[PDB]
Amino acid sequence: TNLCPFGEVFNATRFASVYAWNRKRISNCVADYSVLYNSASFSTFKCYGVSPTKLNDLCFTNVYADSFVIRGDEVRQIAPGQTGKIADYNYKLPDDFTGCVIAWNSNNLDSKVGGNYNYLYRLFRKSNLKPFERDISTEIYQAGSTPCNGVEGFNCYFPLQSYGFQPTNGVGYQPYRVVVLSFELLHAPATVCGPKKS
Amino acid sequence: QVQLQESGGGLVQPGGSLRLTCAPSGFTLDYYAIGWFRQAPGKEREGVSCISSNNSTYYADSVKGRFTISRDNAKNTVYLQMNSLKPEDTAVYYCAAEPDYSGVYYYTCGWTDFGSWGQGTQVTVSSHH
Ligand SMILES: *[C@@H]1O[C@H](CO[C@@H]2O[C@@H](C)[C@@H](O)[C@@H](O)[C@@H]2O)[C@@H](O[C@@H]2O[C@H](CO)[C@@H](O)[C@H](O)[C@H]2NC(C)=O)[C@H](O)[C@H]1NC(C)=O
Ligand SMILES: *[C@@H]1O[C@H](CO)[C@@H](O)[C@H](O)[C@H]1NC(C)=O
Repeated sequence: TNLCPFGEVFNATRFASVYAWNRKRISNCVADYSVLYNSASFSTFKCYGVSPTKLNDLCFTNVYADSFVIRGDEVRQIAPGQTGKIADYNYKLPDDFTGCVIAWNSNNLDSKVGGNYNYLYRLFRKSNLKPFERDISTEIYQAGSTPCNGVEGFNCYFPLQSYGFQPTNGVGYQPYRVVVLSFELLHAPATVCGPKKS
Repeated sequence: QVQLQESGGGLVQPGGSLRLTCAPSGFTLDYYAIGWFRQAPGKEREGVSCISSNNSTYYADSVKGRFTISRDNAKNTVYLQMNSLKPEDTAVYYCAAEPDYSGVYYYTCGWTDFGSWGQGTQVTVSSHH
């Protein structure tokens, strides 16, 4: 009888930076996808390995809701087999991804006149992220032969950068709130079912 | 990024039909998803119709009964048949492409789903010509 708490994910006041993306496990609830259907603000709403129409007629062991904020032209990196600074260093989906990606423009919430410097992304990393891996380290990146010893300098760079979202940016550079729903079928029983399989 | 060229635009009477064509250059549309977008004068860019690499489709509500998107990977071409054209359909129509190695299934289709864009072709539906 319990409904899945999609509202507290999609309609949260504050969203995580992509490098420190937020994950909420959704279990033991009825997945009413109608609220997701009827939100006419979604620029992106697509699924992989499953049709978004058949979500109310399916059951899963767990549904993982990952959320973060990136630029508009970076939303496409939140997809199987994609590359770029966000997919390589911040949030990586697997090539076998089963789930849905939802993104909507959030210029009205996450932009500030003079810049909102609270949203960050990782720019440097010695290796790409594994799927669903998170790196929240703040260690100086050694871009040259000389070791850094934690001191920023020549070929020694801080790994995070700030978006600095302003409302006057073009839509490509404007902030977009992203929610990735992952569909897991590992250890029975299934706990998240649509109202049509319930 | 990839090179995209549109064709099939023009001026047509209301109720008439057009067939937009998106031709890739320098690659094949096999792994790619293709979408059609339009921007009317004095308005924002809107998604019209999209097709996945698995041939699943998206249609905006305003074109649902009138437009049909199709894929021909052998001829390396995506078509947008546009029947029963109305004056509100007057806009510049853009083709868009995005790698889609797995099969994507759309509920909506927006500009945030594509990285490559065409130059566009003009579609004008007026009886006043
Ligand atoms: C996220 O919130 C929107 C908007 O909710 C409205 O604004 C809030 C600040 C608060 O005042 C709410 O009580 C308001 O309803 C939800 O969109 C609404 O959804 C309902 C039911 O689907 C619909 O009847 C309303 O018309 C919608 N209103 C708008 C402005 O879109 C949305 O459902 C919420 N998302 C989730 C996942 O819960
Ligand atoms: C898409 O359609 C073409 C032509 O009908 C067909 O050859 C191909 O197998 C289809 N692909 C899928 C994934 O259904």
